[PDB]
Amino acid sequence: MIEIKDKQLTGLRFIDLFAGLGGFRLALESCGAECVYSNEWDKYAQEVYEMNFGEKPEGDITQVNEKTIPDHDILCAGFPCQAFSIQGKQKGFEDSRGTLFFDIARIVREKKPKVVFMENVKNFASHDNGNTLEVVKNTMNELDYSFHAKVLNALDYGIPQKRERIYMICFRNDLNIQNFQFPKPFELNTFVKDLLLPDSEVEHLVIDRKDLVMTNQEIEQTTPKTVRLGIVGKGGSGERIYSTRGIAITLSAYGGGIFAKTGGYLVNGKTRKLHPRECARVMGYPDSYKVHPSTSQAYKQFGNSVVINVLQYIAYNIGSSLNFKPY
DNA sequence: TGGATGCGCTGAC
DNA sequence: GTCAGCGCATCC
Ligand SMILES: Nc1ncnc2c1ncn2[C@@H]1O[C@H](CSCC[C@H](N)C(=O)O)[C@@H](O)[C@H]1O
Repeated sequence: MIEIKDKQLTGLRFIDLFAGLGGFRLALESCGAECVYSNEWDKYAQEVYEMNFGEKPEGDITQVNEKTIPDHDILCAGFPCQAFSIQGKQKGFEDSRGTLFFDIARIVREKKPKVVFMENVKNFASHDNGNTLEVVKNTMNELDYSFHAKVLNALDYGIPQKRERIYMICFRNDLNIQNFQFPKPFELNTFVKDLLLPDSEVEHLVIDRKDLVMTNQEIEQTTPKTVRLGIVGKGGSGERIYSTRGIAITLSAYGGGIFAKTGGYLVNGKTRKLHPRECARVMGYPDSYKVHPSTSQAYKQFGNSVVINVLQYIAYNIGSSLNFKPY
């Protein structure tokens, strides 16, 4: 993540729905916001959350009375995506996990915050012939909010990862916010290579598979793009190797394959998957962030998480707007 | 709501 | 035909 000298969100309270690792909290708190509530039902996620912010998130959002939720200015919710993901079976709102946005909606209807900051995968924007994005949109509008949604690739904001996600920013209409803009992209100057830990700390992650079929030659110059170099097995998910001279591929939560959840990489003549700390770094997390003691759980958490930096800029712009109160 | 991993197949070139 | 995906299925 980056530092924010002008705390645009000072004075604003927010809530961390579907908390996870607390990505939205890190991003918003870096702008001065104060977290007044967090909700997450996963045990292990609650542990690492607690481990980094003290409090333990409340459970099942569907069993919480919106009226219980403390008052706030911004609602942060990066709801589930398996049901909207391109690799999932896209059952959408017909997935027991695809209806969480309606819980978010019933919390907004009641707590009427100034802003609703949401995040879900890229395929969410075009899922079910863009009918899904529209529901989320028309729902928000019906709730008397403006709907600003765009798909942003982390690689365009300083993080070497091709993580495309839809960010939906909503302002309560009485605020008449008319100048919100998504961060403008910039040149990437960091790649997988710059975030790796010393070889001495990742030998265990080394994978020597007799069925490695190096499909391409390693690249000399860095690039703001994923560069596949080889394959293991049938080269499905978790069976692809990339150049550390490029950017990393999207981290996943339930990912399989031998290079499960992070993908494989060619590092100093050897092939291995990323280490939890490297997953943190590739997600914009500061090295001060305490990752979960269970590496499997930690991989699942970073795969489900968000790229802080991207959230930071969007957050800076949300406040930058809220603050424009000319006479 | 455990950990590991082989795989299907849809989406946007 | 290419290739990447906050995933899914099945095993211990
Ligand atoms: N009914 C429910 N109640 C509370 N949390 C839920 C939930 N259903 C799913 N979740 C949580 O929703 C999260 C979605 S992934 C979001 C992660 C978050 N942005 C962070 O930065 O990492 C998961 O951690 C999942 O356990």
